[PDB]
Amino acid sequence: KEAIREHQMAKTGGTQTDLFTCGKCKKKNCTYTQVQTRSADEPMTTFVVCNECGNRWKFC
Amino acid sequence: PRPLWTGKQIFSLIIPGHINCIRTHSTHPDDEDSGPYKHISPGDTKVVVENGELIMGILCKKSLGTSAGSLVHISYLEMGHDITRLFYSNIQTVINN
Amino acid sequence: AGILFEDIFDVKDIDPEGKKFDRVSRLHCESESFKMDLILDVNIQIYPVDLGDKFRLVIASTLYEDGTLDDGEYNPTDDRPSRADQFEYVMYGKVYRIEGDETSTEAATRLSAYVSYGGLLMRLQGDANNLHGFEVDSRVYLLMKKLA
Ligand SMILES: [Zn+2]
Repeated sequence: KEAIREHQMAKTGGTQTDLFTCGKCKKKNCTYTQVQTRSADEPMTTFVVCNECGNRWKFC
Repeated sequence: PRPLWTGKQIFSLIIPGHINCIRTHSTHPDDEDSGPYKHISPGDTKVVVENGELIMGILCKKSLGTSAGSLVHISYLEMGHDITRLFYSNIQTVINN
Repeated sequence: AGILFEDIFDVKDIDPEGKKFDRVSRLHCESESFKMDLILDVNIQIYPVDLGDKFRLVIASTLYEDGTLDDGEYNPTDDRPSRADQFEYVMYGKVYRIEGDETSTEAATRLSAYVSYGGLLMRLQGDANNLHGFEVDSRVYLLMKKLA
């Protein structure tokens, strides 16, 4: 019954970064986003979100 | 000792009307606004335009590009298409020279 | 007159975070006889400044200091009417921010004045008594002369 926990979570949801420390709640559980490829002006900048406190800060 | 101008002065002359705008540079640290030196910027990474003059900051994509809330957008919405056209032409000619 | 502020400062730190620009260095100063904190950006190429340097800082509304109002336009040929040229470094700028530590409930006890000299920024902290003369969006001359 403990093994069928690991059997059927799935969904591959979190990417498990755990690298960037937050600036509001100071928690490292975060995920990053890679959008806006190429184009005229905007370069790819990773947008990282902390789930627990909702803070978003740019990679810069 | 000698009369020296700054590029911010010339670009403030380029800026038309009395546009008020606040943007941030791409290399702006995330900890400057929280801690001290919020309005006295070490890296000059906070763009502040007051009364049509460039007080501080370094211009980049995020202030002069095709994004909402940019200096060009506020210039359009506050002055009109004729003055924004003159703004574009003046920026390109002065900076290219 | 038009002298809003006048004191002698001591250079304590030059670029504590690190050098961010080649020709501009940010220096922190503590005054004496007023206990004024100060952050100033200077053109280090034209005006070299070392640690432990003493200079006299004068904040003036006009250079003529005869009550004549300035037009804010560069008029180099009218150097005749006895401008204040006893200082080595003269800067021109506009004050843009005034900060108070108070919560606007009873009164204000300390003031911070933020002046931008064409992008060269300066903050001056201290008591409100010596900062009363600063008004937002006014145009301010900065004058320094190194003291030996
Ligand atoms: Zn979000």
